[PDB]
Amino acid sequence: VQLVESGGGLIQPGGSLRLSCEASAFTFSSYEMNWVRQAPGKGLEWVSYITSSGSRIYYADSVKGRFTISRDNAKNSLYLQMNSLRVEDTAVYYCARLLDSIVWGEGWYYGMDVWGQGTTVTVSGASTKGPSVFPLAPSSGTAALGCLVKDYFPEPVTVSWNSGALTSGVHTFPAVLQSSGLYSLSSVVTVPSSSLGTQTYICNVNHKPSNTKVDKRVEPKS
Amino acid sequence: SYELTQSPSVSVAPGRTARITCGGNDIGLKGVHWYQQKPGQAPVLVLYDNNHRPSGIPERFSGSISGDTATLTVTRVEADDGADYFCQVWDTSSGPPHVIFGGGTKLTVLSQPKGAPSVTLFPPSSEELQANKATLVCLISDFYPGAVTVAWKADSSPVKAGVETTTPSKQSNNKYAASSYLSLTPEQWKSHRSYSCQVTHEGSTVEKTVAPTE
Amino acid sequence: APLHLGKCNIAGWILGNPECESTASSWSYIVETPSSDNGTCYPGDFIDYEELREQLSSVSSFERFEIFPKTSSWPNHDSDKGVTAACPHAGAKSFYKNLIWLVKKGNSYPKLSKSYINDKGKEVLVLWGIHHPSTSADQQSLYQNADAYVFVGSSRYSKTFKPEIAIRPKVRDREGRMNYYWTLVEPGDKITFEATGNLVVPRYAFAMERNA
Repeated sequence: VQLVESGGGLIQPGGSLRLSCEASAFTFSSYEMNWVRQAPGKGLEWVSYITSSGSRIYYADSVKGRFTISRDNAKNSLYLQMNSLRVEDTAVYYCARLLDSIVWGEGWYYGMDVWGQGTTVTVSGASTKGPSVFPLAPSSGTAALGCLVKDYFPEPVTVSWNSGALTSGVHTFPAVLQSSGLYSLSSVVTVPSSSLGTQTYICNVNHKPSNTKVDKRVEPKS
Repeated sequence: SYELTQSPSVSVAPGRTARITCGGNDIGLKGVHWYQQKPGQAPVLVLYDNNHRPSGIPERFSGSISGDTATLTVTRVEADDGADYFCQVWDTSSGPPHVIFGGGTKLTVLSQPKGAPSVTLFPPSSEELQANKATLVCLISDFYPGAVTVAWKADSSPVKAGVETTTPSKQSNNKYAASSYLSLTPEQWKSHRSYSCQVTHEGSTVEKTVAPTE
Repeated sequence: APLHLGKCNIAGWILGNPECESTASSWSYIVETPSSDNGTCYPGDFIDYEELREQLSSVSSFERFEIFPKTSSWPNHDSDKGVTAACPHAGAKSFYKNLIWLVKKGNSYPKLSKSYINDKGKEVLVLWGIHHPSTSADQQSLYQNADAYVFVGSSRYSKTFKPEIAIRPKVRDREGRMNYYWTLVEPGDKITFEATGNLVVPRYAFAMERNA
């Protein structure tokens, strides 16, 4: 049993995409399907639902008149046409099937049995921008120095130190989404305070969505 | 309009019993369904129709309906059980058929001795002050449980505008870490004497300080 | 001494409505406390209720026994889904404790055939029900077969019931209906239940001896 979803990505506000949810190893034509989203760190929210017959289609309030459910049982695939997308629509969108079909007249509801892996939809009015890498100088026997990777879009960014030689004490924090729609993160390595005036520390920042590669050298201050 | 009330956090020790509750008006008549979501993973159905346990779900998971309160019970709690748990009902008695979730209850398993946070505070760099931008970086690592609060201070006055804190994240050493950024203008960085990052974890607060006159 | 039903009528106590609580093996007459649902917490007509009241009024013996054990009499069907918000208990969904609402196991309601022979030394009162979905979509979700029927027969009773799929007024949140039937079994007789859907089988019967 498995549900494969895709079709997601980055959309500019007011835009549209179509998510798909393909089925394998079960008779997709007899199960009732669902779409459930999850904000970048928030909780679960039901988007919409459809019967196996394609007869009943219900939606949540916040997506009515903007999202449409469809399914082609002939292709074992469920669809979510998302029009007039907004910044608050940014979330991970899961498809899921109900254990047994809903018995409406008798009030019988069963849970959601199998879920998709997730497909991420970001609605941001931000052009893809390379990051500005600023040095976090060591304070004047284990010193702390790092790299501030500020104002990039979208995710992700990979940070390495000394081109890969220094991996002990290296620690790259998760990124934060600022008000301007741009991300920023930091990666700090803890080194002996003695190798400050000898060993050279250079962090390697790579942002593939912009083909930007920055190598900044982190030294103390005078 | 119908609302499923749910506690946000529950902490249990290895081997004990944890009870997650879900409150709602006539929750048992509707049928409450429970889901287990581990960090980065899809949800997992662990209980449907109040008491019914899906296949492959261990008998350690059970459910009861005490009127307007539903409870998910996990026995012999282990570290694998640590996850976010959501409850679910269907509602046809509040408008068109709509589905309602709970806020989710994070189950912390307390499978490691407590760890004090290692705080490092960086002032805005010269390069950054040269780009007409200012960011203070406050870096927290090696603490446990992963629950921490960060307050910034102007001089000795609380600042709450322009602060950006990440949710605690798991490290390799099974401890947690998080970062917090204070974005200012270069003038504000110079107009004050000393800024402060107060990081509070398990009652004991740590404070680091940076200043432009340095 | 009479029978003091606390908060149920006869139909509420005899069907096993979850609201009734707490052992009488003889009673002169019955004290029926009224209720709004008319005893039937699931909407439905009770066929020959006065006839059953009149013959429940004075009994000298009254044993309740499991005519069809829940855990062994229904192996090809699902005897665990049959609860409703119309008949609640302790906040959750429940059902009449003397009946079982059978529902298709998987996507098939294979033909049901179950017989009970009166081994007792007295008459046996048997209660069952016929369910009627509100839409044919509910019929297939409940019983898979659209051409369902129910046959109940003994030596003195015989009737074939057919599903009456109709959208009735919303009573107790339900626009389906559920009729209730009964009959007495003579001390040497056999009652049989045939069904391809819509049958709410008996779980508990009553062996009784009446007076006059």
